[PDB]
Amino acid sequence: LKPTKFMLKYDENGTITDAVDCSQNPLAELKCSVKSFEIDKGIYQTSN
Amino acid sequence: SNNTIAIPTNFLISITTEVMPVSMAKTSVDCNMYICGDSTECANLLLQYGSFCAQLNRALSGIAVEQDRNTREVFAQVKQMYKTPTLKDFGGFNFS
Amino acid sequence: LITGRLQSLQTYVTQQLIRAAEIRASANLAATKMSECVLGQSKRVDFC
Amino acid sequence: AQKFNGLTVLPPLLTDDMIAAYTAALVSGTATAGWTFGAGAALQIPFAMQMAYRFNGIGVAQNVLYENQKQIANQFNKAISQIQESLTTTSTALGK
Amino acid sequence: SNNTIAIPTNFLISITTEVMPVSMAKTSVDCNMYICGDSTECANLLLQYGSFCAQLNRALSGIAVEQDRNTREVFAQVKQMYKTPTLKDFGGFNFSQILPDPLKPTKRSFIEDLLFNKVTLADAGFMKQYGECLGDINARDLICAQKFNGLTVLPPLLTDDMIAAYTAALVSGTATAGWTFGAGAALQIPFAMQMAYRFNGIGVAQNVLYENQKQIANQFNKAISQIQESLTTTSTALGKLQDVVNQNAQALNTLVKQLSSNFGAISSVLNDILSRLDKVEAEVQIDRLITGRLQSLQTYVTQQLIRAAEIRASANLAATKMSECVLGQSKRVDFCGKGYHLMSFPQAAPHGVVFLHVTYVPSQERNFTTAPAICHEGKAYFPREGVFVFNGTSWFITQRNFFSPQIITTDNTFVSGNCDVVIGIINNTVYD
Amino acid sequence: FQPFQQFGRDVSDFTDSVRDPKTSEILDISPCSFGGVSVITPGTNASSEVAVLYQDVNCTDAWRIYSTGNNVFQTQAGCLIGAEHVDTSYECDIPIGAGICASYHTVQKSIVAYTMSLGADSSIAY
Ligand SMILES: *[C@@H]1O[C@H](CO[C@@H]2O[C@@H](C)[C@@H](O)[C@@H](O)[C@@H]2O)[C@@H](O[C@@H]2O[C@H](CO)[C@@H](O[C@@H]3O[C@H](CO[C@H]4O[C@H](CO)[C@@H](O)[C@H](O)[C@@H]4O)[C@@H](O)[C@H](O)[C@@H]3O)[C@H](O)[C@H]2NC(C)=O)[C@H](O)[C@H]1NC(C)=O
Ligand SMILES: *[C@@H]1O[C@H](CO[C@@H]2O[C@@H](C)[C@@H](O)[C@@H](O)[C@@H]2O)[C@@H](O[C@@H]2O[C@H](CO)[C@@H](O[C@@H]3O[C@H](CO)[C@@H](O)[C@H](O)[C@@H]3O)[C@H](O)[C@H]2NC(C)=O)[C@H](O)[C@H]1NC(C)=O
Ligand SMILES: *[C@@H]1O[C@H](CO[C@@H]2O[C@@H](C)[C@@H](O)[C@@H](O)[C@@H]2O)[C@@H](O[C@@H]2O[C@H](CO)[C@@H](O[C@@H]3O[C@H](CO)[C@@H](O)[C@H](O)[C@@H]3O)[C@H](O)[C@H]2NC(C)=O)[C@H](O)[C@H]1NC(C)=O
Ligand SMILES: *[C@@H]1O[C@H](CO[C@@H]2O[C@@H](C)[C@@H](O)[C@@H](O)[C@@H]2O)[C@@H](O[C@@H]2O[C@H](CO)[C@@H](O)[C@H](O)[C@H]2NC(C)=O)[C@H](O)[C@H]1NC(C)=O
Ligand SMILES: *[C@@H]1O[C@H](CO[C@@H]2O[C@@H](C)[C@@H](O)[C@@H](O)[C@@H]2O)[C@@H](O[C@@H]2O[C@H](CO)[C@@H](O)[C@H](O)[C@H]2NC(C)=O)[C@H](O)[C@H]1NC(C)=O
Ligand SMILES: *[C@@H]1O[C@H](CO)[C@@H](O[C@@H]2O[C@H](CO)[C@@H](O)[C@H](O)[C@H]2NC(C)=O)[C@H](O)[C@H]1NC(C)=O
Ligand SMILES: *[C@@H]1O[C@H](CO)[C@@H](O)[C@H](O)[C@H]1NC(C)=O
Ligand SMILES: *[C@@H]1O[C@H](CO)[C@@H](O)[C@H](O)[C@H]1NC(C)=O
Repeated sequence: LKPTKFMLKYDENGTITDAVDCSQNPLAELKCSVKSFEIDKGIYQTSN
Repeated sequence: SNNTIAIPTNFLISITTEVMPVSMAKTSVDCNMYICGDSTECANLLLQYGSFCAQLNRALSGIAVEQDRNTREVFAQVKQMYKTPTLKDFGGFNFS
Repeated sequence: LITGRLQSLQTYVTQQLIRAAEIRASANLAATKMSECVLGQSKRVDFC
Repeated sequence: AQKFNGLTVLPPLLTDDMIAAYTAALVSGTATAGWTFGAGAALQIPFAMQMAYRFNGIGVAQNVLYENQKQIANQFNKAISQIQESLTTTSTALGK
Repeated sequence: SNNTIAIPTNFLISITTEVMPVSMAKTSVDCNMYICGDSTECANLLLQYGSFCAQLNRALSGIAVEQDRNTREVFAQVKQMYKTPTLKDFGGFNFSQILPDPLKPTKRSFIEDLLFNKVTLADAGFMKQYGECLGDINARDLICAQKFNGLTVLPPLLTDDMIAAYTAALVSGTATAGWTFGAGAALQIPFAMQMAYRFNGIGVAQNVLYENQKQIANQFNKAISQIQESLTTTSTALGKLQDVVNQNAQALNTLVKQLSSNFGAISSVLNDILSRLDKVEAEVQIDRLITGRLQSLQTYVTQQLIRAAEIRASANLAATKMSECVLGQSKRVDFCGKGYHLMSFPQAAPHGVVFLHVTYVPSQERNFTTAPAICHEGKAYFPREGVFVFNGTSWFITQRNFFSPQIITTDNTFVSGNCDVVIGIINNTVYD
Repeated sequence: FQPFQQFGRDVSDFTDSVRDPKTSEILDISPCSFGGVSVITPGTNASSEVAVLYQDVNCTDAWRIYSTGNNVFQTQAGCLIGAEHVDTSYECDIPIGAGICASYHTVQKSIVAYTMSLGADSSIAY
């Protein structure tokens, strides 16, 4: 294990069914920054 | 006077200039970089604090898109790219 | 320190928004002048 | 320093060459077709005839333009040269 | 080339659309409810702190009044409510799709119905009852949370039916009375004669309209049908109005979400702090939370003010366009559509207005040989209005916009000087 | 809830659910205050009486109102208390909303509510 940031998804019943690891790659970083599992077509700024 | 009138007898051609701003610089801000630098403890503290800077980046990106919109709306009116004529006289009117 | 620096960033962004509004007004006027003085002849007094 | 503190400036979508190309196309279109009432489709016309049409637009007879064509062209060229000379001299013309 | 000119030989009628925002949502904030909830101790602490709720509410109420001002200034220009005519033909120009249909229950027109279906809004009704929010709960409705945290959305003064009535009156007035230089006393006139007058406005003879009335009417109807079909297909034609709606919703939801920020306190939950700590120790944490939440509200209000300024500029432009393109004929290039402006029709849309600009576009241009002046009997002749053209066999006078050769006559030319001055003069005869 | 869960929180970190320690039944917790309120006045100079508009109450035919009085009725803007309804239309004096306005008219005077008038009626035969 390593210290990292995650974004977890709770469904209607309260169970965790999916997650995003914010450090996997730039797409995951963008997903965590906007707090969404879906991204629309376009170009976005990320961290330096 | 109620019985006289002044009438011009000649004319002249004048050319004047008008300067107008169109766009400004587009900017973006790195939240953690500005607030905390390279410190991991400060980064964790900021995450606990609840920063509101996705909002700031939304506003700045809106401005950045608006700048390109301004430039396009000013300069891209004509839909045909007319070529530059070889001759630049046109009956004594120098366009060079 | 975090509170102070966040306040600084917020002030910067607000002033940027106001300046952008001013620039947008200027650009709209410039587009109107391009349409009415370069692509046509204007009868409005002291417009071109 | 700005970059080290996480502040970035982004480039505009249209380069200076593209804006210059747009302005060149606009000037060429005015000199060659001189649209009236919008862009539409370019309709070629000799420049002197266009100047006569505009003179009619401001309520002057075309014979005034045709009979004094050389003098009017000289005045136009002189005004352009004066603008160029004024720009060359250091000043605050572009203060905005 | 210095001796040729292109002249149009045909024309077509084009209708184009322009979408403009007019107003945004009106909002109000109960600062005590948002900051402290139902806690009495937090309320007393906030009273001691010196909150500035009144200032924020003054700003928000100003914005709310300005929205109704915008709508009124755009849509209520005409002071007479003209009734919808029973017949919707007016000499072959079909007006049925842009006027309310008596048979159908709806009070709007077909195109207005299409427009209102293209923008999706979640807040519809401006009434959410306590029993409803309690009964649902499981749904986690966004509006219920907004209202539970003291954020309210107020209804506009004018309903959709009233705006539709205004647009119907404007269209009926244009169809039956026409209007020339504003909205005064309606002066009835047959529609074909009005179209001939507007053709004269752009510099075309009335005979062109009268002789081709059927073809022009067919082109008008076809353009209307094309607009309708384009609107029917899914697209982003009304992106600006949807953007306004989305921005307001996002602002409110972000305000609700920001209640989970610690702001440097031990916890963001007031009940936790008040259950763990005594008054003196709890005061520090509660003061930190109060400062943070007040800052959040201030940011929301400032952004609302800036957006309101932008919307006001847009509404002013829309009112000017309604005054200068619908109640008159405009000579400004590209102000009302692309081409030569003939007329315009307004239609109501969610939080905005759609203008249909009908314009005249030349087409099928052909080239000709032209000269500046004509040298006849050692005298220079210039046209008073037009241009000298050579169609291959003889010289005529023609208009720039439309090709209609005329015999060179002394009634459409004038003389000045000799033939030794004009450059490029040509020799030819002049009839009676 | 899971056996190891006792409290529940929503997106705003407000404690919205709890398990009962004795019966183990789950319960939702909701705030007590809810609903928008507006006050219409002709000006303290003219009178001290006012009308109250409750935006989120349906009074048609337990009501969350401070004090029911005379002339309580429902409008498209909510439940209105303290104003008389008139079927005539006038120009808007005080804009209530959703096409409803209010004024201070002689019945002594009282607050009245009505539908606003859009403009003069006319017919121009074609
Ligand atoms: C406030 O609530 C009323 C409901 O009125 C009753 O009291 C409340 C407190 C609750 O107990 C309700 O369940 C009760 O109904 C709403 O008015 C009702 O709206 C509904 C939905 O639009 C109407 O249902 C339709 O109404 C039509 C019936 O037509 C025939 O009957 C009516 C009533 O007798 C009569 O006016 C009409 O002339 C006909 O005789 C019809 O479209 C369809 O069949 C259906 O029944 C219902 O009729 C309404 N009731 C009344 C009494 O007006 C309000 O809408 C609500 N306000 C708001 C702002 O939401
Ligand atoms: C259209 O105008 C160009 C440019 O002329 C220059 O700009 C004008 C607005 C005026 O201010 C002119 O006085 C100015 O020169 C004409 O072409 C240019 O002509 C000038 C002379 O008039 C040339 O300058 C000469 O160049 C060499 C080097 O010095 C020597 O012959 C002379 O000493 C003199 O300086 C110049 O090179 C030339 N080209 C340019 C790019 O400037 C052009 O002739 C004119 N068109 C017509 C049809 O008249
Ligand atoms: C003015 O236009 C209306 C509406 O016509 C419709 O919209 C136009 C913009 C065009 O796209 C038309 O093609 C389109 O229909 C005319 O009234 C409408 O006419 C159409 C036929 O042209 C009727 O549709 C018919 O309805 C039934 C059921 O299908 C059958 O007879 C036919 O199969 C066909 O579908 C339509 O019902 C009718 N009414 C409406 C409200 O659309 C109208 O006649 C015309 N005015 C004049 C003077 O020509
Ligand atoms: C949420 O859970 C329900 C119920 O799931 C079952 O019952 C619970 C109390 C618990 O014991 C679960 O582990 C059980 O699986 C799901 O709806 C039921 O799903 C099952 C399995 O497919 C099906 O047989 C039942 O008919 C369903 N009952 C209904 C629909 O009333 C539901 O799908 C879960 N939600 C999600 C998003 O996965
Ligand atoms: C916790 O105790 C309650 C109630 O305690 C008993 O009843 C009280 C009224 C009082 O007399 C106490 O001293 C008693 O010890 C239990 O609730 C009861 O549960 C049973 C289960 O069969 C039910 O039949 C009773 O009606 C319930 N009583 C009431 C008053 O509702 C409860 O089950 C105990 N909880 C646990 C986790 O053991
Ligand atoms: C130029 O226009 C003239 C005038 O209309 C044309 O001459 C006419 O030709 C038609 C047949 O095409 C005759 O019926 C008319 O009597 C002619 N009018 C005259 C002689 O005044 C002429 O054909 C046109 N030229 C071209 C090349 O199209
Ligand atoms: C057009 O330009 C040519 C260039 O050689 C010239 O000879 C001719 O006289 C010009 N024509 C007119 C009408 O000015
Ligand atoms: C208050 O109303 C009374 C009665 O009409 C009037 O005399 C007075 O001028 C008004 N204004 C005040 C008291 O400020």
